[PDB]
Amino acid sequence: QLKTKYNDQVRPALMQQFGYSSVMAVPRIEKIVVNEGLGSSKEDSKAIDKAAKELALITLQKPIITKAKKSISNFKLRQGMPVGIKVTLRGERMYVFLEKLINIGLPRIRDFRGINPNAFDGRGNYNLGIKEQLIFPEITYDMVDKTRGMDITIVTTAKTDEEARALLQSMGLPFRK
Amino acid sequence: KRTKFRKQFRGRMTGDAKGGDYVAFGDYGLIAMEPAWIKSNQIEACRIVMSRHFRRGGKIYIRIFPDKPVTKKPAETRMGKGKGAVEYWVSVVKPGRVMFEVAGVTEEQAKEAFRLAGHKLPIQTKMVKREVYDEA
Amino acid sequence: AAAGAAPRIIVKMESSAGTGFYYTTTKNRRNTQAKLELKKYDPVAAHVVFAAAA
Amino acid sequence: RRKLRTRRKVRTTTAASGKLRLSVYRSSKHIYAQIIDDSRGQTLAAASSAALKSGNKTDTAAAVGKALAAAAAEKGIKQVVFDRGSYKYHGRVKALADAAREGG
RNA sequence: UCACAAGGCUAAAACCUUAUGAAACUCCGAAGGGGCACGCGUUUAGUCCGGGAGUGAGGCU
RNA sequence: UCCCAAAAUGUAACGGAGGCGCCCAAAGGUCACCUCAAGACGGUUGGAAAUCGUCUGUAGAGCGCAAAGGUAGAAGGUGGCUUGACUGCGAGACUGACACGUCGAGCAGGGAGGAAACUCGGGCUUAGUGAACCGGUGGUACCGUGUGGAAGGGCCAUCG
RNA sequence: CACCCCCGUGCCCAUAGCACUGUGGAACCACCCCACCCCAUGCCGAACUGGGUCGUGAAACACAGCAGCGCCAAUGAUACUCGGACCGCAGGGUCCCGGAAAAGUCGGUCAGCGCGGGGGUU
Ligand SMILES: [Mg+2]
Ligand SMILES: [Mg+2]
Ligand SMILES: [Mg+2]
Ligand SMILES: [Mg+2]
Ligand SMILES: [Mg+2]
Ligand SMILES: [Mg+2]
Ligand SMILES: [Mg+2]
Ligand SMILES: [Mg+2]
Ligand SMILES: [Mg+2]
Ligand SMILES: [Mg+2]
Ligand SMILES: [Mg+2]
Ligand SMILES: [Mg+2]
Repeated sequence: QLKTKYNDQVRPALMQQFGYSSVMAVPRIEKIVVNEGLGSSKEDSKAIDKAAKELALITLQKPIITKAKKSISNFKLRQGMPVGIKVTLRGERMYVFLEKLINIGLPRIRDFRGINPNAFDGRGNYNLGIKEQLIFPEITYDMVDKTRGMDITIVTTAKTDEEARALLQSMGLPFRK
Repeated sequence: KRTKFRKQFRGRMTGDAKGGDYVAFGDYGLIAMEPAWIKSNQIEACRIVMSRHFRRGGKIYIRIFPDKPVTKKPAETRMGKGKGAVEYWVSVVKPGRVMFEVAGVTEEQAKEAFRLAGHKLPIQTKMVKREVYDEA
Repeated sequence: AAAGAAPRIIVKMESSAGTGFYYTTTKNRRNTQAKLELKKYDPVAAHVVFAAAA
Repeated sequence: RRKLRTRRKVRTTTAASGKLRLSVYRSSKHIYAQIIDDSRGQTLAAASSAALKSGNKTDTAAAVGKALAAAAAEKGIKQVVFDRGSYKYHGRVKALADAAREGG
């Protein structure tokens, strides 16, 4: 919510650091994107009941069931079946869930000195998915079964990777050293 | 020699040779004169022939290649019931088309290794040297 | 058609009218399992709705 | 993408229907509803809005849709076929419609 | 699209230079061929309706 | 269906490959909306391939099955309502020795989706079929023998 | 269309395309702002869409530069070929006379033609 005005603490934090021509010409962050991709093996009604409750309580948003891209390799695969779950979070609820992260997700991480600062989207965007589920403000072991993990990808209108780097970091992000 | 997988079967026709009538890969090059067919063994022949002559070992460019399935019916049947199983394989070498390029040996080695090569084939032949310069 | 075929059985559509009429087509029987409700014309009037008769 | 516009553009079977194409541009807050014989590469009506609209924004619809249909009835052009482009037909351009659907 | 001659290069597949084969390959593509029109310039046939058929084993360059 | 088939249709072979005798109640009518295969980077199970993300991206995909032609302004992918997989017809043509077979504007009765102009008498198309005869069945009241009735028969439908 | 220029739309279906690039903001476009209901997401105002600005010229769009790529492409010459003739047992080949590509080379090109509208030329 307030992270809005924080974005606006960044707007000339780099418009005065860089030397841009304009204020819209500085990297915004369209959507955060969450992928709960069990799949390959896990074909139970219960783990998608669970992935549903989980996603819909943590980000307060209905989850879309992404299916088998007709990819039926040698192993256990076929055509019309859930091999990945998705919840796109953008703007408002994006800023809210990302704040849920930096506030009540990032410290909660068991063993954590920051995350991977190597050049992500060579176009200058980002991803970062992360294992563990037992590091949360919403995901409780007292409200789940066994352990899962998330996979997240944030999009940043940066031109290059140093500019996304800077963006993400001045926004409230730890880059391990 | 033979190929890997394909269609299976064929037919035949003639009229002059497309490309490549030019001396690439080598300094010296032997060139067909007759609208032949040529077989796996007919060329492996010249492989082993010239490869005798050059010793260790030259540099030998077989510019031709068998891709044609030729058949023969089972011996002794009256025609009908089929087309012949695939007897052997054929490179459909037309004239002016160049079959062999070598270098990494001298002029004498080209003359002779090509002589011995061409004494193994259904064709009169001429050996020569480069200058065909449309594209190296 | 081909007698001992159990799916796509050929059955007719008798009018709810009672005109004295029937259409004729083919349900997969791995589908309906109860009957069929269709809305075809009927020369002896105009627009009946038909029950998939035995 | 473009798709939708060119889709409707061809489902207006260019001239072969006989009638008259009716454009729109409700994607800005300056629109452009037009009238075309499409076969003849000419335009025959023209209800703009950039030379002072009224004051309204999407209420302006029925109004330039009444101005157009007026310039139409004046020209003589008494029959419709409704082009669009990327537009749903529901609200704004739907108003333009209703008040052109009885407005000329 | 299947094939395949050398070489590059990487972890080979791709892809670059060099390179070629195809009835079931086709960026390309004639000569001819066919329909319609005209007859601008020659020549004789055509088409319909009704009677009688025979032929329906073909052969060679 | 594809070469063979000599750039028009056609054409044989105990010549060269392959497929059909169904399927679809939605996979049809309409209305609206969405765009594909892959490769690179980067990412929890994974990690050749799964899911997500971005840059590339005119077809290198998809069409229930065979391939060829076709297709991205959709025929491909998703929903809303739906029974045009409709009777009475048939201008005009493709095709065949015949019998068949194929396409079809438009008219009527009467509908379906659109707000509309519209579109539809089955599916992208070309395989998914059997002439007569004898008989079953649902209508129909044309024939029924001195007469009026009924058997039986005809006509439309249809089943083997 | 009076001159430029922008908005919608067509004939033309790449000598009209892409990338590299510079111009471009109240004058149109776009982003942007918010959305409880219209209306919509197989989840989300991302998109369809309802409220309206400033703001930004960035992105997208429009214009201009640009021959690196794509596209287009000669003449000459050849292949093949109608029809005249012929040679070789044959695989095949020649002669006369016309038609005559493909690919390559010369090069050529940031299209060209409309209608209506809005908006400016102290
Ligand atoms: Mg070219
Ligand atoms: Mg006979
Ligand atoms: Mg004969
Ligand atoms: Mg012919
Ligand atoms: Mg014959
Ligand atoms: Mg009999
Ligand atoms: Mg009866
Ligand atoms: Mg009776
Ligand atoms: Mg001749
Ligand atoms: Mg000549
Ligand atoms: Mg010429
Ligand atoms: Mg330009």
